[PDB]
Amino acid sequence: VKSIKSFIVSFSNNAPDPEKDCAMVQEFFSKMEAAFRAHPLWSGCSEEELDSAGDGLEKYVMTKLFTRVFASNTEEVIADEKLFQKMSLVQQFISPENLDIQPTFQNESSWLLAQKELQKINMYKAPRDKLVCILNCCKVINNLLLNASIASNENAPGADEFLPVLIYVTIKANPPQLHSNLLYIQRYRRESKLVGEAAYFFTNILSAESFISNIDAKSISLDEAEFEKNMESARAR
Amino acid sequence: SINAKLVLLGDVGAGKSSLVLRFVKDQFVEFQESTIGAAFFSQTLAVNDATVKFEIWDTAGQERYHSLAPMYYRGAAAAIIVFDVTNQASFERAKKWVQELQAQGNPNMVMALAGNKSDLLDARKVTAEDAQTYAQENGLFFMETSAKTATNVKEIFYEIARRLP
Ligand SMILES: Nc1nc2c(ncn2[C@@H]2O[C@H](COP(=O)(O)OP(=O)(O)O)[C@@H](O)[C@H]2O)c(=O)[nH]1
Ligand SMILES: [Ca+2]
Repeated sequence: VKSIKSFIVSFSNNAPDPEKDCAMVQEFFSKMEAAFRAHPLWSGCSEEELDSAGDGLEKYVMTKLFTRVFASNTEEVIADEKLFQKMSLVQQFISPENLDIQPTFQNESSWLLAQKELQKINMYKAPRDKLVCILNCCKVINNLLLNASIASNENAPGADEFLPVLIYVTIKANPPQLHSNLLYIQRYRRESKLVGEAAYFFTNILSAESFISNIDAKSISLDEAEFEKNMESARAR
Repeated sequence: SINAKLVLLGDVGAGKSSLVLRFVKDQFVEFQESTIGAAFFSQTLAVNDATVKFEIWDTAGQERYHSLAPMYYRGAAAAIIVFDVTNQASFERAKKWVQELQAQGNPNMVMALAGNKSDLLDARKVTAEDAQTYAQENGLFFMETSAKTATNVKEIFYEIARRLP
């Protein structure tokens, strides 16, 4: 416990730099995972019980460090604003058909729930809690596609459906500070946990940010003149 | 012990989603650790003999998502580039995925070329030898697969596991 508070105080005495900060934080978490493993208190117990301790430590550490490391330079804030501005125009006119997804009552009610789960990301400081919002949103989408596969006679689209639904959900959610939220998770979620399904879900939203940020007429199946008209309509609010 | 990120790449209709479905469905009988999702699966395969846990990433094949691919194959232990043997253009698209991965993927990535829908005998347009020659020249291996009949499906994943470091 002593390690942690004196880690945090003297950590916060280093001059802030996102790369050194996250390098130092990830090494600290990684050393602590090794120590939990070796501590009389965690003998014989499962990886669930060990990850649980790791997660407690992450949240404790990251709650103190949050204001120092989250959205704390101009480059990050400028990209946050730029991405928000863009989604706030595009969400006014993008349709499901633009991304080849079917707006049935069933689909829509899940998309709306996925959107609501994603919108909670700004209620939390901890990388894990922020991430869970993304995983919960992706799980809702995952389960929609799973049930569609039992209910139907054509072969499941897989990622061909999964990604555009996520792109649509993210555009509709337009969570404030998405760019900085994603970088923060990438930097500060302990590396040993950003693997497997969680990494597949997380990379998917990362790739959605990239697509959304790069949206033009062609990428959303619109011709130039219509897209310009829509963006113009959106700009007038 | 051994976790291995494997990315599925190939154009629309080649068989990405079908291939991994066939793989995981047939492996059910082995009663190993597994995760079934719509676009991600994990599957532990006994290959003689240690644990390989495949973390299998399905990708959206539409050409508008192409520029996102690097985000997926980042850190990948392995890639299967799928094409439809009955479609010349799909094979051409597969060649570009290979070139791209050679240029931008981890040096250690194990690459496999899957000539899928090998079961469509009358319709085949790409030959084994033209696909095998291409595999030889670019340091990967080629295997004809059929998600439909299961032909070589287990065998492609097994063969990659054997080539892992
Ligand atoms: N005959 C045959 N059909 C296949 C095979 N693999 C996939 N298909 C069918 O080809 C179509 C395209 O497959 P799909 O998995 O959805 O391709 P994807 O776009 O790469 O994800 C689907 O209707 C499959 O049912 C195969 O090995 N043989
Ligand atoms: Ca698919």
